[PDB]
Amino acid sequence: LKIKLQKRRDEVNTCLCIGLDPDEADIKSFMQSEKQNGYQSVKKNLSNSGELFAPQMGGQMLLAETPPKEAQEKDEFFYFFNHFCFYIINETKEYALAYKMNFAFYLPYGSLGVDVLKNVFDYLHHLNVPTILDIKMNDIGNTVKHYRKFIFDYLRSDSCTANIYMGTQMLRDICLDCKRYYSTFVLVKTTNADSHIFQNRLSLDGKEAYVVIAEEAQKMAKQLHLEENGEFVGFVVGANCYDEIKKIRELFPDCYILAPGVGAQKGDLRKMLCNGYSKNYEKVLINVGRAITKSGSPQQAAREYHQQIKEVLAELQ
Amino acid sequence: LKIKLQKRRDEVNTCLCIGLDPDEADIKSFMQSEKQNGYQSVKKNLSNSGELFAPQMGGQMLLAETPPKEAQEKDEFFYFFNHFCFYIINETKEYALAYKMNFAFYLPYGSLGVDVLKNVFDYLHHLNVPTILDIKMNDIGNTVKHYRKFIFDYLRSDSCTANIYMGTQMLRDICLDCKRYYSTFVLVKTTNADSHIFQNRLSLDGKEAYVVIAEEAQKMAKQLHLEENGEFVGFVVGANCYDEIKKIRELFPDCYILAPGVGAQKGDLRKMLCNGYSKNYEKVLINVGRAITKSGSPQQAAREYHQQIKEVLAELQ
Ligand SMILES: O=c1cnn([C@@H]2O[C@H](COP(=O)(O)O)[C@@H](O)[C@H]2O)c(=O)[nH]1
Ligand SMILES: O=c1cnn([C@@H]2O[C@H](COP(=O)(O)O)[C@@H](O)[C@H]2O)c(=O)[nH]1
Repeated sequence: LKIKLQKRRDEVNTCLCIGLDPDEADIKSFMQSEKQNGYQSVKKNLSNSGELFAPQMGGQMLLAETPPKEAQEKDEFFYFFNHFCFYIINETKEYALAYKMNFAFYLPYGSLGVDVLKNVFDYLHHLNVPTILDIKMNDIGNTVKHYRKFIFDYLRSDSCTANIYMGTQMLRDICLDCKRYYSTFVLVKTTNADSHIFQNRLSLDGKEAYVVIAEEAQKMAKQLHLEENGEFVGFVVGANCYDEIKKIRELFPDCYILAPGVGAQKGDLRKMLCNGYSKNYEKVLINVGRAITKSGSPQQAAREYHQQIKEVLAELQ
Repeated sequence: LKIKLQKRRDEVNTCLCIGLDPDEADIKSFMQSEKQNGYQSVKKNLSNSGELFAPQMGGQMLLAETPPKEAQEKDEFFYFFNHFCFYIINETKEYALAYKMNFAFYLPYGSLGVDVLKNVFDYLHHLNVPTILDIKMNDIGNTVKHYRKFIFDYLRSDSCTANIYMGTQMLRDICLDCKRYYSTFVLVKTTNADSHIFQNRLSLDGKEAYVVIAEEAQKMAKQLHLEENGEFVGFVVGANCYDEIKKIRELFPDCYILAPGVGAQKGDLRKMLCNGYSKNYEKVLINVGRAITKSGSPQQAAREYHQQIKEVLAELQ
């Protein structure tokens, strides 16, 4: 993955991570405008998926000459969920270092949305774009092995997010199969208003909780020999957490940071990118979800963020 | 749920929570012995599900006169996964205050296992036995709303587990829809060997992290008015965490504790139940998974735990 991200970086010249978190309004509204416009976006998905992608879950109906009928409410919902996702990808992939799919959004409909999630990850695997499953997964080792099978065997994700409140020994079961190695990003500092209550107010020997968490995480990453095997344990540090992103880059010059919170949550892209800067700029993934997926034009949204990042990285070079 | 658990308690006279975490060996081995024995357990599932349960996901094939053929590898796997789960339930439900299903185990096979999970929760809803989804879910409010829809709308779970490293404001989006209220158990102290590294070594003003987490959690539970609305925020406290379970019961006399770690993980049932005792004994859910699901006789395993708990509660009365 370290090589995969470096190669991708040099190809798209950005650290923009597109967040794909489709909610019911997004899907319903996309269906609505596709019905009205004669399925323009669907037709683009069918031609522009190059060699062309064949969805494994309901591939025939998704690739069909005519969409499902409205009487088939479930099928219709599945059809437009998949094509909404495919559309966001095709519109934005030229500007994307990675995509991060938040698991929560693919669950409210039962198995239906997991088949969609499978199709999304498979398509991105087909395109070879770096992938993140945002799951903030955590449990005891034996249970975590089963999360690993879902994330890394079934979805074939490049990485996921993980919550290490339980301890770092958990990393041994998510990041290794002895022979296969996988990357994860651990929650360090989060974007929500009250994140300071445990992440900053708790401490050990003068060091804030988030620092203790980062330090113990890298101690374990080294014990696991991930980096010798092309993989890493990175850090989720909120785009509005300017002090913490600075601190984390200071203490761990070569770490990989995943930074959500720009756009919908009003994080200061320039302030955060300056604070968390690495010349190896795939080491700050700036995640933007709703500011792209809910915009009038996701392509232009993506392009705008691509340009702003380009401009800030020029300032910093 | 407080009333539901009290009523269930008086009916089964225990605080035993059965863990249903089926791994691939469990399913394969159950299929194997059902093929050999002429599908005895399946036949019991079909007669003893009372009025009889009709699975919503693949109900016809599950209720069928003859199982799927071996050529249909996926269908066959789904069939024996569901019937393994149904079998553990029918064998143990007389001894169970609740069942806790760990989400991880229903994921490695994609949508297939989520349909199974749906069938399990629906059957338990049909039987009206209290349910817990063990997911240790955590994210920002907007994302958490979608986890709530899965857990509480789709699965119709009575409760779930939650990880509040991010903060307690998250509880507002998992425990409330303003008008509907739901129960959750937050991770306080976990069973893994290295759980002390953050849960005990981090502190604020003399108080260990796990205590700060419990205190802030109940502050929020009160702000949310859950208990006036029949619901609660409980605590996950490991069965091997004797000191912490004592401390938590001391500080919060009326809290609900979910205590895994007895059986496979060798937690001291008597030591933990004594330390965490409430006369309202649904307030210590003693979870036992593998010690029941991997035993030669889950019915007898369950019965043994039921008796030990009965005996310890007599000591304590
Ligand atoms: O501290 C964090 C950690 N994770 N996320 C996740 O990153 C995404 C942000 O999306 P947005 O750009 O639509 O706000 C969502 O998937 C959210 O769950 C955050 O927003 N903040
Ligand atoms: O501190 C914790 C928290 N959760 N669990 C969960 O409780 C169950 C224990 O199952 P067992 O009885 O098979 O060990 C599993 O679902 C596991 O993920 C623990 O074991 N320990």
